[PDB]
Amino acid sequence: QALLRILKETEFKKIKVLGSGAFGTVYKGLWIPEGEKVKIPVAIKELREATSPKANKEILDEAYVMASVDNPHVCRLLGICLTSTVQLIMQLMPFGCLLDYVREHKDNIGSQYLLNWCVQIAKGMNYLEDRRLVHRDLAARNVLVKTPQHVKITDFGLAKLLGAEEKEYHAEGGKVPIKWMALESILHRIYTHQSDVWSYGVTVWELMTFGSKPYDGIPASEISSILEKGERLPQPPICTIDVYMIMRKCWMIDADSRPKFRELIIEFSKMARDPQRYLVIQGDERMHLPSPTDSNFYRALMDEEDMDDVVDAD
Amino acid sequence: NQALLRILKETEFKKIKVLGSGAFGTVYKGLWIPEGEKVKIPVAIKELREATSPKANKEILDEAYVMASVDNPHVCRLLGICLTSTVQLIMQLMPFGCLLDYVREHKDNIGSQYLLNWCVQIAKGMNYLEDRRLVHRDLAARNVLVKTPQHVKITDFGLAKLLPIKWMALESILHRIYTHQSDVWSYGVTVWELMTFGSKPYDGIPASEISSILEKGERLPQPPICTIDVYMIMRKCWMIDADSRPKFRELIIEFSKMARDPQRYLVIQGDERMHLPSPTDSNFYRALMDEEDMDDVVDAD
Ligand SMILES: *CCC(=O)Nc1ccc(OC)c(Nc2cc(-c3[nH]c(SC)nc3-c3ccc(F)cc3)ccn2)c1
Ligand SMILES: *CCC(=O)Nc1ccc(OC)c(Nc2cc(-c3[nH]c(SC)nc3-c3ccc(F)cc3)ccn2)c1
Ligand SMILES: [Cl-]
Ligand SMILES: [Cl-]
Repeated sequence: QALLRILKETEFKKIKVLGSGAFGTVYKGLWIPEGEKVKIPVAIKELREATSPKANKEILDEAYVMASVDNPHVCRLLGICLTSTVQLIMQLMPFGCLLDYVREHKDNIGSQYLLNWCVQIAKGMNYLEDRRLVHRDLAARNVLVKTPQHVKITDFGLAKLLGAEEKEYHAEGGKVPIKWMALESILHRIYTHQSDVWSYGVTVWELMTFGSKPYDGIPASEISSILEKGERLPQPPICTIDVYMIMRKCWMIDADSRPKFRELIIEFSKMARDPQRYLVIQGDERMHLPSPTDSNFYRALMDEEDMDDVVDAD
Repeated sequence: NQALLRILKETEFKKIKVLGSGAFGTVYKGLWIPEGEKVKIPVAIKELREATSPKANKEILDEAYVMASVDNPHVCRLLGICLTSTVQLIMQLMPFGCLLDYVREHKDNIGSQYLLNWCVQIAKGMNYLEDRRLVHRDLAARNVLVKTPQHVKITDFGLAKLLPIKWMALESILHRIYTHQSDVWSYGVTVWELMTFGSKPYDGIPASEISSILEKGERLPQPPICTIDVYMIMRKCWMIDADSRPKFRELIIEFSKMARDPQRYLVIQGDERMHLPSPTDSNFYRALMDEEDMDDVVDAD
């Protein structure tokens, strides 16, 4: 009901393009509330069009679901405007997406951050599973940085909302994240919590490689074949076997032998209490989590929502 | 807790726009840039007017630690300091500005629910300070900030004695004594500022004379939109006997009861349309701009 605000074009304006993806383009926007003199920064995503004649009531029905997620590590859909285009509004994250972030800070990112991000993504996915929601497009590009200490999963439900043609399954770099999908999703369009776990495995690989592209050079139309031959992403240079073993367990053919998200929370949290034993990174001692003074300052300005503490080295 | 006050360097922030001035200094909109990042985070900066020596900065710094230690949804927390030649204080930017200029700009477009809820929230904020045995000394409509129209916060705590006759209690004018009950006096003047949509108290009466007219029993007039039950509360805050003025705890309860029957205690033209936002609008505001936890506001019955 009340969790989702219906906007009109008169009360917001796209100000500047931030990025473009398969689901649409994201603009920095301004909400201009009824009868006020302020401009509030917002993020606006104008979606490309769904491959299905989507009734507005069922666009709104999906959006209410998206507006109902209440968890520190999943972004909640705040508003929608249904005109010629479908435009979604939510809180602007000035730090951008986690894939761009790890690429840009490749040389100054330590084990404590990498492992805590793992935990927080797993926490956000565990929430979705408890709500019986399947993301279908979990990836590092779909994790946003609210602060460097706080990441949140975005864009859930949009894969099932917009769908995709069958041509973009059998084609290179399109609207279907073939190289992030479990084999059963590629072959049969089967999407469960356990194939979200597969995508979580690929997401962790992106982070541990500081933003490498998975299976680069192998055409997307061939990924289904190499997966059935047993080929998987290689062990990132900074990962001990403990971390690589978890990754490979997520890419097992039999879905129900993959780990559960709740298990992944527990093991990545264990590893975050002694991060130097599980990731080998040069200069890792010259990189720490923020001090208490710095986290209190970050939170009071920009991140006031309830959140569990980051897992620190004992 | 020394970890509640960040010591800023000049290199990591910049003043962008002037937002206003005050008895204590000049207020800027600024941008904080964290080290190693490329983002620009808006902040409010207050630059004090007088320059200070190292010995004077030590007294300022320890007072700042107390300001940084206030934690309540209706009192603004001091977040940082930069000890230059001329001191600068940093807190979170309240984009809707100060309530004084807000009510002046929205004169005949503010419903009764907003006014009474602002009085509840201000009282809650002062009651927190009293509970911590902290005296504001400069409560006024210009020192209540608007985070959202539904959420206001007292600012500038502790600045007064660290470094407003027509807001002060008689005992403070005559003998420079400041107590929680003198804060209650200025609460009444603040409520008077709100109800007249930002009129100037005791207009055209020189500050040198306020002492003497108060002695003779002259008090600010009944605002036109106020029922006599609102005005009597205000009148109780301006009694010469400090301890028979209302207590901040009692004001929360009184205005909250009134906030549930808002149109019987304030009579406003066109009030049948200025209701506080639906749950939908209020959820939007909070997820977008105001994620801190705060008790619900008092809606009608
Ligand atoms: C990883 C790619 C990316 O999103 N980069 C990026 C660059 C600049 C930015 O502004 C500071 C942001 N902020 C941001 C983005 C989003 C968002 N990102 C995506 S990519 C799949 N999709 C969205 C989005 C926006 C609005 C909605 F209603 C739903 C989804 C969201 C908030 N802040 C990011
Ligand atoms: C009535 C005057 C006023 O404050 N106006 C105003 C106009 C625009 C604004 O943002 C768009 C804000 N936001 C704001 C103001 C302040 C602040 N006001 C004062 S008046 C004496 N003092 C402060 C302040 C700033 C920083 C500190 F560390 C302490 C006190 C604070 C936050 N947002 C206001
Ligand atoms: Cl996208
Ligand atoms: Cl001032």
